[PDB]
Amino acid sequence: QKSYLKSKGVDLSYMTLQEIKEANTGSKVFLKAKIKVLDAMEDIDLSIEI
Amino acid sequence: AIGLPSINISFKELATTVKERSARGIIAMVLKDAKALGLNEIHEKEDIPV
Repeated sequence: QKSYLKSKGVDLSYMTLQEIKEANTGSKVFLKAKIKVLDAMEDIDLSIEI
Repeated sequence: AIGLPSINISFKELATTVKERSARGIIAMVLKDAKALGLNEIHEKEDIPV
């Protein structure tokens, strides 16, 4: 969003993070997310103490 | 002279710029060519002699 605003030519020097978050962008929407993908067991290691 | 009373609303999108030009700085170029002889001021890219 910051890169798009800078390309538009608006100055972001004094705006707060919240203000840049809700700045008008027109039609476009920018989002990002974080996930972690589980997996089934493939390798098993064991240590046995007699 | 006096005309009929008028109410006019104008919408214009004056936001079409990037890397705005400075007030100072004038460059003069002299060239050798067969066409477009004479002075041809160039304010921006869109107005270039063809």
